[PDB]
Amino acid sequence: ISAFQAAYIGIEVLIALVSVPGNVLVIWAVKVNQALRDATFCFIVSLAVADVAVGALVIPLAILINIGPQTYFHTCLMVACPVLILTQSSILALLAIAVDRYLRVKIPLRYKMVVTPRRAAVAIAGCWILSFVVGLTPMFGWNNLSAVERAWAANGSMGEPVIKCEFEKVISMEYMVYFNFFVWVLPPLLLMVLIYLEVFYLIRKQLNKQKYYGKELKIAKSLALILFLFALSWLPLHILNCITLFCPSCHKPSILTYIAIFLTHGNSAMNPIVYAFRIQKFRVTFLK
Amino acid sequence: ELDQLRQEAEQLKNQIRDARKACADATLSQITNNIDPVGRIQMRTRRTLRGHLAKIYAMHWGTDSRLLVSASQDGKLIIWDSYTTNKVHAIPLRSSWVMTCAYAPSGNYVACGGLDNICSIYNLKTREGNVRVSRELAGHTGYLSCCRFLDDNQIVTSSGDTTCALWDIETGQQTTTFTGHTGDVMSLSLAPDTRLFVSGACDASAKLWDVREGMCRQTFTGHESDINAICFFPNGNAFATGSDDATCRLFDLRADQELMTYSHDNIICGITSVSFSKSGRLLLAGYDDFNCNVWDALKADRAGVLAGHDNRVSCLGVTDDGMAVATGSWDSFLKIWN
Amino acid sequence: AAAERSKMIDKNLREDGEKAAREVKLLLLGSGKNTIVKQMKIIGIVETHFTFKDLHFKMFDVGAQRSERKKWIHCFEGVTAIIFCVALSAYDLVMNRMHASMKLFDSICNNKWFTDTSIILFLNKKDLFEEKITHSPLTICFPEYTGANKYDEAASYIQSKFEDLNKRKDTKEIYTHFTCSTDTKNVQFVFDAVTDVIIKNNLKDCGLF
Amino acid sequence: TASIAQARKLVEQLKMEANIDRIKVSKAAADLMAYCEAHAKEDPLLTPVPASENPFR
Ligand SMILES: Nc1ncnc2c1ncn2[C@@H]1O[C@H](CO)[C@@H](O)[C@H]1O
Repeated sequence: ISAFQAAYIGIEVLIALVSVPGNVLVIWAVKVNQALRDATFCFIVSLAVADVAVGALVIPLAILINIGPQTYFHTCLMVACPVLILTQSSILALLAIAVDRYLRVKIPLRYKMVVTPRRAAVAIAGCWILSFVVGLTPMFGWNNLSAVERAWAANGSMGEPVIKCEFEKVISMEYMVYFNFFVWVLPPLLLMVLIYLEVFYLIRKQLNKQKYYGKELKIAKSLALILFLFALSWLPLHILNCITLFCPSCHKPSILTYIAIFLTHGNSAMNPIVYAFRIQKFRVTFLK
Repeated sequence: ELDQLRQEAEQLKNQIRDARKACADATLSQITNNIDPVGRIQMRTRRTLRGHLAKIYAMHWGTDSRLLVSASQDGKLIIWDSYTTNKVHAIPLRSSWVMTCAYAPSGNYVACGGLDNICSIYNLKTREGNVRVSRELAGHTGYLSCCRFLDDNQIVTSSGDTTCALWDIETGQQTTTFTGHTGDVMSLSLAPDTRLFVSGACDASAKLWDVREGMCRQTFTGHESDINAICFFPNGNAFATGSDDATCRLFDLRADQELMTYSHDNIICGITSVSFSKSGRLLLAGYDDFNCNVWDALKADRAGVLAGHDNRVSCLGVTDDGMAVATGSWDSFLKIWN
Repeated sequence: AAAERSKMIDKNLREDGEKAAREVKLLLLGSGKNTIVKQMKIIGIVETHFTFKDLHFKMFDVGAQRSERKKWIHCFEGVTAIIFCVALSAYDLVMNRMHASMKLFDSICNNKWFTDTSIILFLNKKDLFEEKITHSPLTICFPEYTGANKYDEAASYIQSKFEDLNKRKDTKEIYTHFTCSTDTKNVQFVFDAVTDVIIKNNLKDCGLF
Repeated sequence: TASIAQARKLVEQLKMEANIDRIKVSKAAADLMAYCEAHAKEDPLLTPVPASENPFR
């Protein structure tokens, strides 16, 4: 209702209205075509499904959380959980694409027999069930329900707590920073960096075994763009949560947190152009 | 005696052209303006026969209008069952490249020819067991671009070495040889009488051959490019030809000239295959721009468009009762239309 | 009922397709073809099969086709590489055989079906060429030429002309090897060129290229 | 001697196929029209048939 929140809602609506058509268009261009049913395109379909899920659901839920209608605690937890459920699936789909792109160059002769679309579907299903586990961990019982009930009893009322639904209060920072950020957000980032440096070393070796320099510079620029995009979109919000946990006396503005959140959702808009559009086949199918 | 004999040949050809224009009273469009038009026909896809991994080069239905043989580049000759999308047999092939396939009109033999210069005859009943190579017919020095069965006993085959041939199966020899083209003989069609068969060649000429005699009864030259595929009008008095110059032509046997030309200004792509329906009213022409055009075969108007494919269509078969039209493309999907 | 045999045939097609898809298909075009065939002959269309360093290669010789090339050529779309063999010693013999080979090379290069497919170029019979270059000059075929009679510059100029005939830039590569009579070197060059084509194909498929 | 023989065969066959007569075009075109109008009943593509008789539903 405030001006800063109004700016946040406007940017979130913009990111949703950009990210939904791109992902629908990626799923469309794969569906209509029969030549885009390889394993790597199954991975890009997995990311596009997670991505349209983000753009369709997480951004209305994010606006709902930030406005903050008063409601019961378990209702607010049920509303705030699919956010994590979908963002974790986005990160794991990114990781799966990077692992595939490593395997194509590491073992190029026998790649077709190793990575079949059945094994691709098994790996996508594994990534999704692990994203549901990581997302649904707060509902299993690790939240600030105990603290809210203690405060509710202290104020003297009885029953289920009716609280202004706000994401920092309902969910524990310890879960957000330790479990999520340490265990399931930072190793995908470091593992993608390691994998892409290894892929660049393999490509450099193969090419050396000015035109080569230009091609190498283009591949390096593409990899660095991918890694910078991922590490710019995800890391600010999690660093803010981490500094909020470690030093509670560290006072930060609200607009900083809002910028961090719409960068986190901005990744959902940026992913189709960076991933699907760079393939020549996908541009052919798009133009025709 | 070359120059005066060539002058004689040119004078005789001029006389033939003069006779053809003498018997040409008026155009067909003027007299067929009085026909109720067709309008617009779109067809619903009913099956999608997905069992091939490479490009499907040719198909041929059966007389049951139930079974169809498809032949693909990956070395598979599959007898699809169009009703319940089944696979009755799948035959592995010696040569991966197979540019034609045929199904015997009783449903007891399957013939396929490729670039290996060898027609192959596979029997289907085979009380000993599975399907076996029964007879191999090899007498050509060109690719066998099309072959058809007369009956269960003798097969007429076109080729790429400028010769059609008639083969007996029980012996393995050319019962007769049909010579007198200039270029590669891309396709032949049989009349339902099984006595006369056309054949379209790469010298822009379609020639009609008698089976018993062995001679060109009639010769039609009206195209600007090579003739890809050819198919009789169902009664046996006419045949349509498709060429790479984006024209379909309908040639009449009695009047001995071309009747009509199907050519549209938006089309600059070649015809890969033609066919007729049961009544002879629709001329189905596959193209290179990834879709099929259904032409009104009397009023020369495009009745419809069948655009269910992703790559160009290489074969187009029609059942003998006119139920369903199966178009087979290079993306390995036989789309059956109704 | 019939669906049991339908699924059995589906399984057999899938297994046979997995077996066939791992193999590499190569298209030969010619003059020095027999040297290559007999060299790597370890195990209409003349088809030969050989297995080198955990790869299976099927090489297809189309030389026994007395027909129009434009008809059968689109069958061979989708091969990994086109082994195109040129005799170096054909600059003198006959119009000119070297110009005929360059015309065929230009035709396959600018052919619309082979925009993607890479050409492995074999310039064969280096010994007869190095004798005949001291014997006879290259004024016959090329007016724009400087290093009149020397093997190195002569071979490099022939190679430069062939690779210059390529109109498509960076879409496909031309790999040139002067044919060695040493064992395993020709097959090794074929293996390296095919490996390079497979890696470039995978990088293009990623979009990373 | 081969070229003149090929041209001889060409001219003899060409005279052989020229010696036949030709029916006028309007009559044969009307015959094809009559065949189309005769078999216009049993053509399931031109004359549409609903899902009763259609074996492809
Ligand atoms: N401090 C926070 N305040 C609000 N939402 C947060 C916070 N930290 C993480 N999130 C949510 O978690 C998602 C990532 O798991 C973000 O898109 C955001 O919705």
